[PDB]
Amino acid sequence: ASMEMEKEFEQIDKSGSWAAIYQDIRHEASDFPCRVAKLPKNKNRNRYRDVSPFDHSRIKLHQEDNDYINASLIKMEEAQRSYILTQGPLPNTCGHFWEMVWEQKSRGVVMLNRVMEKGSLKCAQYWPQKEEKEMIFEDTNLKLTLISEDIKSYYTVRQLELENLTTQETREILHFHYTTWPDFGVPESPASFLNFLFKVRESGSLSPEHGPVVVHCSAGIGRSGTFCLADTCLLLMDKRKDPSSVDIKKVLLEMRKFRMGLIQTADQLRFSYLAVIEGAKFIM
Ligand SMILES: O=C(O)C(=O)Nc1sc2c(c1C(=O)O)CCNC2
Ligand SMILES: [Cl-]
Ligand SMILES: [Cl-]
Ligand SMILES: [Cl-]
Ligand SMILES: [Cl-]
Repeated sequence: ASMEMEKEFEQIDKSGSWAAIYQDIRHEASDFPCRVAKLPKNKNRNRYRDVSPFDHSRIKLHQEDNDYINASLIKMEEAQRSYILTQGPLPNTCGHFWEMVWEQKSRGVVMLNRVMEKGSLKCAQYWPQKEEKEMIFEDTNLKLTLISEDIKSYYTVRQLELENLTTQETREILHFHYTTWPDFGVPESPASFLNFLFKVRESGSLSPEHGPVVVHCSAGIGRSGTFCLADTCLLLMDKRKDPSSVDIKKVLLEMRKFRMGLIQTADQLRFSYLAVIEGAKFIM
C-alpha cells in the first residue's frame, strides 16, 4: 500500500463486491449497550432513535442535572488520534453541544452536512450567521460570536469566539464546514475531500495539544465516519513501516467499537478507499 491497497481496490471493483464487503462489516460490528442514551429522560436529546452512543465511549457533560449528550469518543490507539463524533445538535441541545466543546477543550469543529437537506431539517442552526447577532446559551452559560468566515467554493472556514459567561474566559474555535457533501452520498472528488482534510490538519485542530476535534454530520456516523476513517487510515499508512498492512476494513471495525454505524453506504466505503489511496500518494 498504496500498491497493496490499490490492488485490493481493483479486485473488489472487478468482482463488484462493495455491497457484500460493506454488509460483512455491518454483521461483524460491535454491539455494546446504550442504556443511558435509551433512558426515558434522554428521548429528546437524540435526533434519530436508531443512532445512539455506546455507554462505554459516550461523552459525559459536567452538569449536575443530566450528563447526557449524543456523542462518542473515538480513541484510535495505534494511530494516536482521538475524535468526538456527535449528531447535528437539536434546537434543545445546542447549549449542550457547546458545553461539550468547552469542557473537552476542542479547538475545531468539523461539520459535514447542511442545516437543511432536501427540504428536511438535519441540524440546528447552532452557530451565528451574522457577527452582530451573537448567540447566548442560557442553560450552559455560554456566548458564541462569529468573528469572521473564509468562504471557499465547496467549504467554509469560520472563526468563532466561545465565551464562558461565568468567567468571561474566551476561546477561539475553528469551524470547518464542508458544504457540498450530500447525505448518504460522497464528496464530488477525492481531491476536494483531501484538500479539506489537509486544511483541518494544517490548522492544528487535530493536535494532541488540544482536546479531540468534534466531527458531526446529521447523525454523526455516515459522513462523519467516512471523514475519520480516511484520516486514521492515512495516519497508519504514514506511521507503519510496511504500510501495506493497513486493512481499511479492520480499521473501520476498530472504529465501530466506539460508535455504531460509522460509514452508512457501500459507496462511502468505496470512497474511503479512494481517498486513502490518493492521499497516501500525495503524502508519500
Ligand atoms: O448525516 C449523515 O451523514 C448520516 O449518517 N445521516 C444518517 S444516519 C441515519 C439516518 C441519517 C440522516 O441524516 O437521516 C437516519 C436514520 N438511520 C440512520
Ligand atoms: Cl448550512
Ligand atoms: Cl433540527
Ligand atoms: Cl490494519
Ligand atoms: Cl451500519
